[PDB]
Amino acid sequence: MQYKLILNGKTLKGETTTEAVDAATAEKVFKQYANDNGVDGEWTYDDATKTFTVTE
Repeated sequence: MQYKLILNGKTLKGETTTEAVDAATAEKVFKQYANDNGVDGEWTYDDATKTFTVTE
């Protein structure tokens, strides 16, 4: 399934998507991606829209 991440970091902004077997797996992908790009923020996830957000 496609999952989406909305980025609202201090300097990293925009959107990315990933193909994952479940939301827990997508969460791990996105949190690793955010960490690796220096984003340390607050997270939401909406299971109806398959969308994660991270905000600094």
